[PDB]
Parts: sequence; C-alpha cells; structure tokens
Amino acid sequence: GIQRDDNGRRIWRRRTLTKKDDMLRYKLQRVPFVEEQVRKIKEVGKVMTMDIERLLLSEDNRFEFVNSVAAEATEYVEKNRDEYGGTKKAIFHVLSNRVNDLGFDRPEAYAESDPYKPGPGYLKEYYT
Amino acid sequence: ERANLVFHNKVIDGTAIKRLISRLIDHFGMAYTSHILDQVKTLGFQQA
Amino acid sequence: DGDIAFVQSKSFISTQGWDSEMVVDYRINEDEFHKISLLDCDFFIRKPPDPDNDVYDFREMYVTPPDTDIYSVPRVLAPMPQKYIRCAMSDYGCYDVTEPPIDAPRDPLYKSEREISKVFLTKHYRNRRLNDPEFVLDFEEIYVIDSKTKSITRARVLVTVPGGRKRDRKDDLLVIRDNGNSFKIIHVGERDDPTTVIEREEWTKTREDMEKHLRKLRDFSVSNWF
Amino acid sequence: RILGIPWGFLIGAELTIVQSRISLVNKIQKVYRSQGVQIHNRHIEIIVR
Amino acid sequence: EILQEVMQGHPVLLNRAPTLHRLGIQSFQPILVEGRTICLHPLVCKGFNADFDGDQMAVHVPLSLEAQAEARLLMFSHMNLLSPAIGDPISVPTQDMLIGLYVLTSGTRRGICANRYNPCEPFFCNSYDAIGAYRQKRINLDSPLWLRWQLDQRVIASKEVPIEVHYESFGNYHEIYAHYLIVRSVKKETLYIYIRTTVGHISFYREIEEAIQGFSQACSYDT
Amino acid sequence: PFPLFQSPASSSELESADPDFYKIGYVRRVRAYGVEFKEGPDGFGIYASKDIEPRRRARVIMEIPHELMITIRQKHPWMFFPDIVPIGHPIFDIINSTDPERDWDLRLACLLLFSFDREDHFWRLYGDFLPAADECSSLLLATEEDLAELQDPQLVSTIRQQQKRVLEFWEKNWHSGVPLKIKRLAEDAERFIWAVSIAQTRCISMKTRIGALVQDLNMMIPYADMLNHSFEPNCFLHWRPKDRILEVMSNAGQAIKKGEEMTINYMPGQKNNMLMERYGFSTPVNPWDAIPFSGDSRIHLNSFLSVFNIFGLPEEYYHDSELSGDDSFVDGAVIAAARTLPTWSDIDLPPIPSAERKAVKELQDECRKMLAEYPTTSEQDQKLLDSLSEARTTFATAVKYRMHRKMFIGKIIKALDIYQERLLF
Amino acid sequence: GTGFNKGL
Amino acid sequence: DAGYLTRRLVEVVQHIVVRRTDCGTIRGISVSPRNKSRMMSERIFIQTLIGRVLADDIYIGSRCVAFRNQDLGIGLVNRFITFGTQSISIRTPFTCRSTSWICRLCYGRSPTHGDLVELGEAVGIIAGQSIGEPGTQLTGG
Amino acid sequence: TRTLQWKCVESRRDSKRLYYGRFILSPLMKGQADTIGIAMRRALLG
Ligand SMILES: Nc1ncnc2c1ncn2[C@@H]1O[C@H](CSCC[C@H](N)C(=O)O)[C@@H](O)[C@H]1O
Ligand SMILES: [Zn+2]
Repeated sequence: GIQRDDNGRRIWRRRTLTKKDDMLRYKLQRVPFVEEQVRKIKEVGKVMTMDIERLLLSEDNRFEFVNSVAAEATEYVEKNRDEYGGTKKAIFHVLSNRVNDLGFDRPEAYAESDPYKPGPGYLKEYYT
Repeated sequence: ERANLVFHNKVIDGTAIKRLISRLIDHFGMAYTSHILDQVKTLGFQQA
Repeated sequence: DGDIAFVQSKSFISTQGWDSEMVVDYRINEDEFHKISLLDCDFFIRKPPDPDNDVYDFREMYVTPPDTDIYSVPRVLAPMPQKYIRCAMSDYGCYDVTEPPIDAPRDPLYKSEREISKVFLTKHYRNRRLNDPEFVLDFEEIYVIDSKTKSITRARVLVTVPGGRKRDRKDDLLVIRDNGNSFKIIHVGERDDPTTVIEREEWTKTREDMEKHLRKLRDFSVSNWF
Repeated sequence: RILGIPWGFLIGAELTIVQSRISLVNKIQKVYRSQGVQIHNRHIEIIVR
Repeated sequence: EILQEVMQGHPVLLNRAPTLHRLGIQSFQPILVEGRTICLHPLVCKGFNADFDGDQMAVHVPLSLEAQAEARLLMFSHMNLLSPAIGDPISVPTQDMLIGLYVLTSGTRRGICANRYNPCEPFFCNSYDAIGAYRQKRINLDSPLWLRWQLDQRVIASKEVPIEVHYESFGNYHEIYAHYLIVRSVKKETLYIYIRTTVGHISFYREIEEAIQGFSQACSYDT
Repeated sequence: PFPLFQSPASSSELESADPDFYKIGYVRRVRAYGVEFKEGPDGFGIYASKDIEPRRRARVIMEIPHELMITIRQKHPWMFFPDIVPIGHPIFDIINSTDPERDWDLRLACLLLFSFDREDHFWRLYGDFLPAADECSSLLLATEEDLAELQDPQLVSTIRQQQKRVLEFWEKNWHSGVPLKIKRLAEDAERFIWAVSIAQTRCISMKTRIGALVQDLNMMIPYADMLNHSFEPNCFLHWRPKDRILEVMSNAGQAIKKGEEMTINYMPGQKNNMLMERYGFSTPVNPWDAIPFSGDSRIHLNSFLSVFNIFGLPEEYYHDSELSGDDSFVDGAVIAAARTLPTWSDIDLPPIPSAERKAVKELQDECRKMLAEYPTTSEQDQKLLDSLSEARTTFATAVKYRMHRKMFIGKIIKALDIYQERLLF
Repeated sequence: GTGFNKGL
Repeated sequence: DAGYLTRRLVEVVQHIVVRRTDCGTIRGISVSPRNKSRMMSERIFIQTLIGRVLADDIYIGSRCVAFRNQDLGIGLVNRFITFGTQSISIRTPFTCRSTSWICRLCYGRSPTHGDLVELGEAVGIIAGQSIGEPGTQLTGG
Repeated sequence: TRTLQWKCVESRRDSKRLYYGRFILSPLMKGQADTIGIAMRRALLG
C-alpha cells in the first residue's frame, strides 16, 4: 500500500490505460469547415432550439415546463416593464437564464445585434 | 468530436432517406435532425 | 532445411486418424494451443513453445463451437505435416456492417464486425523467422481452416511463375480467389490493379445479366453484341 | 344458462366484448393495411374501447 | 426598425384554412421579408400540403405571454418531426430535394456500362482533396475514386468474401473487396483501408457529418 | 500592469490524471464541466478546474451515459440493465444462486469479472484505472496483521465473517468442473476477493426510472465512484431518466472555489465502523460516530448546542459558520458528540453550571479511560504513519480508524473543556 | 396539455 | 366522406386525456407470436408490440428478461421472437380501469416523443386525427 | 457617403495547416456583390 523512498516522499503507481482504445483515434479529429454553419446557426436562432430540448431532457412533463417558463416570464416583465419589449424578450430571457443556471454560457435572452449594419435607417433586407 | 455515422455507399432514395431521418432522430434528437434536414434540403436543392 | 526443434510435451495426445464428428471427453489446456476464432467454430492447433507464436503442430487439432469447452476433432482433408512448421496466420472473411435498431438513447447507428469464414496458414520458407532478413513466405504450403465445415485442408495452389521449385521466392504473389478455393502464384510484375480486379468482376456479372435481360426479346438471335 | 346469475352475464358479456374488440380492430386494420396505411393499434384501440 | 425588432423572438401561428393534419396549424419565427407575399419553407409546405398553384394561409399572433411560451415550446417545427399516427418523420425531403440526393448517391457506372471492352483511378488521401479536385473539374461527380479511409470499417456493402487477395511473399496481402481495398500485413498490423466511391457519396456523407459538428460547435456546452 | 510586465511564469502529491482516462469516456458521451481528474498516493479524485459561481439552481458537473455502467436490481429477480449477460450464459446461474439481501456485492462482482472478459464492454478499459489488490483500501483484502492492529473486536469479527462468505462462494462456484468461460473470470481465489472489494467500495444504489420502469439498482457508475466521500458534500448524484444520463450536480446556491475537491456522501449517516466495513475508510469528522456512555451523568444539550452554534433538529444538526465568525475548533466531529453524549433537557429548564461543572470533569474523568484503554495515542499512530514507508494500505486505514476514534474521544475532551468554561458567560 | 390540472 | 368521418371519430374520444400515471390494473391483453404468424406478417406484429408497457413479467427458464410496467423496445421484442416465448401480456387502452381517461402505462410510449406519454396529453384527439388524416388515401380476376 | 473599402472581420489559425479568414467589402451597388463573389471564388479555388 503505502510506499516511500529515502527522501520520505510518497511514490504511487501512475494508473494508465494499458490496452489500446480503437475509438480514441477515430473521434479526436474535428472538421475544419463549419465556420459558416456555426455562424448561421447562431444568427438563425437554432442554438436556443438545442437549449430548449436540453431543458426538456431534465424535465418530467413538457406541459409543466412551459407553464413554469410562462409563469417565470410573467414574473420578469412585472418587475421590469421597460426591458422586455424589443431586442430582449421575456420568454427568451427565462430560457437563457435556465441554461445559465445549469452552468453553461449563453447571451442574455439570446439577443444578437448586427455588427455590419451600415446606418440607423438601413434595415437588413432578407434575400427570399 | 467525430460523429459515428455510417458511410452510405450504394444509393439513397425516398425510403433510404426516410430511414436515415428516423435513425438520426432516435440517436441525436429532433434539434440535431432539424438542422440536418436544412443541410440535406440545401444539398438536395443544390445538386438537383 | 531449418527444421524447428522437435520438442515433446507431456499432454501431447495425437488426434490423427480419429472420427471427425465426435467429441473428446477430456479438456485441453488452451495455453498450449493456438486459438483460431472463426464465425462458426473455434479452432485449436497445438502450440510448441517459441519466442514468437509462429510454430504450429498439426499433429493434434481440435474444433469447438465458438467459446465452448466441448472439444472435437476437425475433418482433416489433407496430409497435415508431422513436424513443427512456422505458418503466417491470416484470416479470410467479410465485414458485416449492419444498422441495428435504435431503442436505447445514444445507441450506435452502425455495428461493424468482421466475420471470418476461412483462415490461411502460410508456411514460412525453410521455417525462417519473421525477423530473419531472408524471410519469405513459401506459398506452396498453405492450409485452409474452413469455419462452415469445421474442417482443415491444404490449399490446391497452381504455380504459374517460371522457374519451377528453384525459382526466386521474392517475386511470388499468391492470388486467392473464388471464395478462398483457387490459389494461383504469379510474378509480382503481373499484379493486377485493384481497380482492374473490381471492374473485371463487375463487367463479367453485368454482361451475363444484360444478356439474360435481352434474351426475352424475339429478335435476340439476329442481334449482335457491342 | 350454463353459469349462475352473478356470472352468467359477467363473463358472457365479457366474451362478447373481448371477441368484438379483437374482431373490430382486425377489420379496421384490414382496410388501412391493405391500402398501405400504417397506423398504430393504440389510435384504433382507443376508438374500439 | 421597431417592427423588425418587435417580431424578433415573437412566434406566429400559420394556419391553412382547408386544414389537413395536426400540422395544418403550426408556429414559425417570422422574419421581415421583402415583397407582398408570405415566404414559406419548402419542407413545411408538405406538412401543409401547400401546393404552389394557389394557396392562402391565415396567420395569428399570440398575445399573452403564456400563449407565446407554448407557441415557441410546443408548436415549433423542430419539436414536431414524427407523425403520431405511427411515429414516422414528416419533414422528409421530397420532390427535387430527393432528386438531388438521388443523383449524388447514384454512383459510378458499373460493368459493361463503364468499359467498352472486358478488362480481362485517382487516390485521394482525404475527402477534402476529393471535394477540391471535383471543384477544379479534375474528376466528375460519378467518376470512381479511391479514398484513403482513416476511420474504422464503416461503409455498408453486401457481406461478401474478397473478390481477390494479392498475397505478397513478404507478408503484405491486399484484400480487394467489391467496394474497398484493405491492406493488411503479417509482420505488422497496419490495416490500411481505401474506399472505392465517388464525390457524390463523399459530399453526402460530409454534409451529414459537417451538420452534426456545426450544430455541436454552435451549442458549445463544453465551454 | 501589462501582461508582458506581469510574470506569473504546492500540492505536489496530486498530479493530473492520464488524459486517456477522460478521453476514453469522452468518446462515449461523457462530459465533465469545470472539473478535472487528479490522482495521488491516496488515489483519484475530481477537483474543480475553475471557480464555480453559484446560480439559482444546481449546476451540472458530470454526465455519465447508462450504457457505460453496470447495473443490477437490488430485489429479485436479478435483471441486468445495459444487458451484457447472454441468455443461457452459465454466469447467470452463479448470480441467481445468491442470497437475495446479503449477496448484493457478490452479484456485482460476477458482473464486474464478466465485464472485464467482454471485449466490447467499456469496463474492460475503465478497469485499468481501478486500484489493484494492494492499492484498494477495502478491509476485505486485509489480513490478520492489519485486522489485529485495527483494535476493534466487533469490526474485525464482521470483516473476517465477510472474508469466509466471499471465499466460500468462490470455492462453490469456481471448482474444477466449471466451463472455461466461467473459470477464466476468476483464475484464482484472490481475484474474486478483489472483485468483491471493488463492488463493495464502488456500488451506488439509486432508484432510477429506465423507460417506464422504476426500480432500485446496485449500480457501478464509472467516473462517479471517483468522487470522494464527505458528510457535508458539495455535490450530489441525480439520475436523468429521459436520456438515461446520471448527472453529478453541485448543490444549488453553493460556490466552489478553484481547486476544491468535489465530494458526495456515500451514505446519509453512518458510523466509521460501517464505513470501514463497506468502503474501508474512516473520517474523524463523522457526525454519526458514537461511544458507549453511562446514563448516570448528563448535561443540558441545548446549552451545548448553542455554545457551538449548532441548530436544527437532531436529524438535521449543523453548524453555522458566520455566527461563530471563525471558530476553527467546531467541525462535524463535535456534532456527533451532541448525539452520543448522555444529555437531559426539559421544556425550558436552565441547567446548573456547578452541577454540570461537577459532571463535566466527571464526564471527562471517564473520557481519559478509553484513551488509556488503547495502548497507543492519537499522535503516536499518525507519527508512525509518517515514519512508516513499506506497508499495506489497509494497515494505514486500520491505523486511521483507531486514530480517528481516539481523536473523536480527544475532540470531545476539548469540546467539554471549552463548553464548561463558556457556560459561565 | 398546458391546461391539465390548473398549471401547478 | 373522410372529413365527415374525422368529426365523428374525434367526438367519441375528445374527452380521453392521459390523467393518471398508473391506474393499477392487473389484467393485460395476452399476445403470442406462434399462433399469429399464420395470418399476418411478422413485421407488423413488431409494431403492435412497440411502445407497449408490459403487464406481467416474462421469463426464459429461471432467467427474467422483462418486468411488469417495463416499456417494450425493438431489442426486447426481437428477444421474444428469437427465444420463442408466448405468454406476452401488454397494457392497452382495453386494459385500463377507466373509460373517461387513460393512464400513462396502459397507453404506452408516445410515438412522437419516443418516451412514456406525459400527463395531460389529449391522447384521444390524437387518436381521432391519426385515423381521419389517412382518410384521403384509401382487376386481374 | 462611404467609399468602397474592405476589412478582415474574422481571422483564425486553429492549425499549422488550416487558416481561416472572413472579409467584408462595402458598400456595393445592386448586383455587383454577386459578380465579385463569383469571380473571386473562381480565382481563389484554381
Ligand atoms: N472522504 C474520503 N476519505 C478517505 N478516503 C476516501 C474518501 N472517499 C473515498 N475514499 C477512498 O476511496 C474508496 C472509495 S471509492 C472512491 C474512489 C477513490 N477515492 C479513488 O481515488 O479511486 C474508499 O475505500 C477510500 O479508500
Ligand atoms: Zn390504465
């Protein structure tokens, strides 16, 4: 059990994977060309879609989850009436908070600006 | 992390793609498959 | 030449000249035997001690269903050697890549497993070791372990390399074909491209299928192929 | 008439009910399966129930 | 500008007046678009049976915060992909979406359709080079090619013994299968795999793999 | 203050674990958030990689998929989830021929050995990170030399009773007539002892809902057993049924500082003898360790509870930190004293300080006797451990168990001392 | 659905 | 005609809602795979047992392979076929101890969500639409 | 009001053999951006 050398320090067997794992070499690689996809997903809003499902994974009844979200969203707007009207939505703020409560990081209410917007009067036309 | 898909090599058709969507939903969930459908939709439209 | 040291053990019980479809009451020590795992059966060949597990003793062999203790006697169909030889063991089979049903979460989308139908034991030339600089495989002596029949035989090998038994073994190229039944030795310079091998087999198959499809037309007898 | 008062109607009606249940679902599924329509038995058993 | 930010995050319900399924009414995130017509996703137009010879939908905006909650969390298309009738997908690609995928996976011409006479191809170290060569018009979509496979055996082919095994006298033996080449050795355990496929199969496989990785990176729970 | 001017470039016993340890799990959809695995002479352990800022609800720390675990029902019939035993396999007959309530560890040991034999099972890889026969601290592996030094006739008798039960089970089910698929699982009697030791020291019983079925499973979760034990844990185990993921969640509203160890309570409340019997370790701060005492002398526990800022019902005894300010003395050890010490209390009857002072010395007069009963002192044992350099780890644990018990007696001696004088104010 | 019980 | 049939179908079961977890019934519809294959395909026989909640334990010798109130997946169903068991009793809407509602276990696993159905689901209306929707989808001798 | 200017908005180097870069060109009149993007893509690839 306990083993020490002359200096008095403790020497222990470094537990290491003796055998070899096939899947280890087949899964550590990452694709290099998803920069446009990840940017599109965030801009579209599918990042919340995964978060919405993730919350439902730890839930027992999806009808109770939406009632709890609606109840908490109503609580948010009552406290701060002049915050959840435009770029920030009461429901999205609840969802962002509930994800942040799990220990992950999301922007507040999933709100995103347009860094490339030229002027105040220029609104982004959508290419249908 | 590399995804452990299956390299479909012969052909895919209406029945083959329908099975693949079913397996993707049952393995990755609807949020992943919803994004996969959009990529598949773009790929099918582009190559058509 | 280069005969391996013909040592003798204490548990050696020769199974030569025994009935095939009969079991042996006793149980063998797996440490003393080569364990060959195939799809339908597990094959045991006596393993004489050696620095590398290359020496085979075909004097006593046993076949059992996969992962089972009831040993039997394989259906020997060839004059197996009575001396220790070094054989290179290479399996022969197919990959059964299947898509299992998904019920539990995160179940694998595919299940890739390799099924072994035959195992080839290629004798080293003059029983030379792998580490020997003059190592070369003697393709004349090849033994096939068939899982379906639970039998072991000797490969019927056709040598087409000019030079006879005195040829240079370094230019040999064994060409296994027809479900591991046709063994042909050709010069390495005559190796077919893998693309050619695939296209050649596809051309033969589709040509026969096309002819059968066209055979039902009533002007087939007065038509040409092109 | 074979069984008594508390069980002549108890299991007699149950036999009619149970036999009708399997018969009804088979006939309904016969139409949809013939036309290549896949519907789970749950959606039909609820109607039959 | 106020309208653009107002609709942001506020789902609306799209209803087909000749309603057909449970998907006849569904919720989408509206985006302000040009013109005077309602653009709709091609996939959801099959759930609505929305033919494009003429159709008009009724759109309703939930007002109460409870209604907006359940519109976003219960009626969105990303959470209703399986038909309750049997549990089968509803947003399956159809029409020219299915045609394009079929053409991609319609691989090489085989046998007598590929060679005029009885015989009696490029090697790509990775899928990126195969795609890149296709972009540079070096190879066609259906032209056969060999892909150096670094993963495990993954392609779905009929379970058959190798067509031909080229067993060299030095211990290296190549196993030519109907769809891939495997280079094993006796001295070593290299296990080199080369897949005989097309750009189309690679493009289809890469599209699925990139979609998964792109979705995973965007939803970076690791950080 | 620029980064170039700033030049940033202890705990030597703890080294970062093998990266393959997390990698072999990471490929199997195992995610650890904000934590890292460190190993040392004591063993493995999970330590925070960053400050865990508290949130409204519990924060997810680790996730383990169901397919990576070994699970067996606590109640007959014995059904294995992520089913690994094939139908008709002889190992099921061995498992099914066990005591329904006493041989839970044996049934897990058979599965543990069976899993190591399976080539596709994940535990054949994770088994390399399990402690060996010498590294494991379970008392089931200890010999008479460590058991005699343990100095506990009740605990030694129980341990030696288990050793006979485990060894005889191996003899019955691993004779010469077993199939090779069973014989190779336990080639020698010693290995099966190690298998039971791992099963006892790493089983995590929990009520989990798998699909539509709810049951109690003697689980063998990997990466979650590595969490050490503490009666005041900073995290707990939560089973998520929808995706069959076992979540390790830090307590809600609790901050975890950088480098702090993440711990869970293996048992809700138990004495050190139970922990030694099951897990082979003891804690001097156990709030459930007892000691026989004569009922003739007793004190007013309400005064005793308040003087150390202990509040709540006896089922929920705990200490308040900010009220005490610093109070480095008070810990979980003195909380056990509030239960095991003979006490008296009326509705609101104040105590007599002189009578308690008459009894505190009388109480402490007895307290010196138990320490005299053990020939060695508390500091003598720990001094021996530092001087010791070649011995089995079970010997060290046996030293620790009697050392912790002696300190538990030593702790209450000081506890009564400070309590007696503080009663005046 | 969401109206089951009384939302609590 | 199909649209008219939808209204009648939804009306008869408009009140059916999943309101209880387990109704506590003990009776279960027994299905055997050996007396059935003579008439219908085996593939559809799997679908009848997919998403069902088992009403009684299933044994293969002394080995227990499934338990009461355990959901049936393709893995369990295929096991029954391979080993040729016949005493398979499952919970169905026929076996629920109610007619104004249905419990989660008696109904089974929701096809849409791939898990046990959640309380409050308007499962009756879903059943009505699941039959009426294919309404607009319904020689050589 | 503005002049036609370009800028690099994103630049990543997550390898020694994989560089990423995103560039913006603005303002552009209607129909010009597609022409520039198509021709630049052809020049970049071959
Ligand atoms: N709080 C604690 N104090 C001391 N040892 C502990 C402990 N919690 C766990 N252990 C040790 O761990 C065993 C239980 S299994 C826990 C995994 C182990 N800590 C490891 O590093 O691999 C106990 O038998 C004991 O030896
Ligand atoms: Zn019921």
